[PDB]
Amino acid sequence: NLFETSIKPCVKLTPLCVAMNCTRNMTTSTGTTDTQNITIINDTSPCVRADNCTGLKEEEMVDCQFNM
Amino acid sequence: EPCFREENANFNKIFLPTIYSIIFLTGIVGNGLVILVMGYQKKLRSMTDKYRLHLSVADLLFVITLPFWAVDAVANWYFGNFLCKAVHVIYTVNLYSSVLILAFISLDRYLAIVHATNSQRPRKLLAEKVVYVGVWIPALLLTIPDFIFANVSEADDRYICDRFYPNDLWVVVFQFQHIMVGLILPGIVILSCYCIIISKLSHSKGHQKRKALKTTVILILAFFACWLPYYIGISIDSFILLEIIKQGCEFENTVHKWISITEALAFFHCCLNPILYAFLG
Repeated sequence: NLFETSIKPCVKLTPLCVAMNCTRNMTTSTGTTDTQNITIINDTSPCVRADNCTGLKEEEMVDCQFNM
Repeated sequence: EPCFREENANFNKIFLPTIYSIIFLTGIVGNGLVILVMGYQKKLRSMTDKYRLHLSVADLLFVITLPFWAVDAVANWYFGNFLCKAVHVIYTVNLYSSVLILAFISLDRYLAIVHATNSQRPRKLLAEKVVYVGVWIPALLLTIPDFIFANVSEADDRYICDRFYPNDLWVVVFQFQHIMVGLILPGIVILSCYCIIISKLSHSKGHQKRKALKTTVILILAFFACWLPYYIGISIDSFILLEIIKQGCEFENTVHKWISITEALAFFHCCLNPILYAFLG
């Protein structure tokens, strides 16, 4: 109840399968060679502060249209 | 990179006030001597001299206020907002109007050599009535943004008098329009003027006579030689602020130090009218 009342969702969803047409926008980013060297990265590293440091991939987002 | 930084190098912190002070005193002495021998005495002879009076007046109202920059190069601007606004607008009007009248004397020599017969009243027209509307009026209407945006700022410790803009693209819009009105279009206008001057002077090699062009030639060559590295520096700073030539932070810091020393070198452009007058060249 605290979770539902504190942060209100913009969209509330109930279980019902609805047919819809969806397009696939492929966010393709090529990875380089995997480096196995250890890097104990702390908060004082230069990559975290610029927020340009190597993290997770960009997952492919999907746009869908539906009439309800 | 973690971040970017501001840092003035230690050598120019003493070197810039020396150049500023020497050009200050030779500017006030030369401009004062020129105005006292010419404007107060009305002892001028040719039509070029009135343009030299205008150069001296604009040079004065640059050079007496240049010691405020000599202070603020090493110290903090605890003077005021209005003083910073005033020194910036007068720096820009004396950067513009000198090039404007330097184009005007090239036009005057163009009118002198080829239209030597069918223009006498146009000389006094373009030396008396056209000058006010075509020199100071454009150089004042181009200086609205440093009247209306200029302000002082306390950024951390430092009281800074410096040209401040809402975003980065206004800076490169100013810099591109600045180089194109300060060097480029006077470049083509003056270059065409002297090209036609020598092209029709070559028709009269049997009658050389005057050779009074040499004063203006030495003036335009020295002025462009003083101001050109400042223009290429601000072009490089514009190109790095369009982020097309990115290499690193310390390259742009060296660009900043280059800008400081080349503006200091470009301030030599003050004492070219009175030194050439004293040499009678």
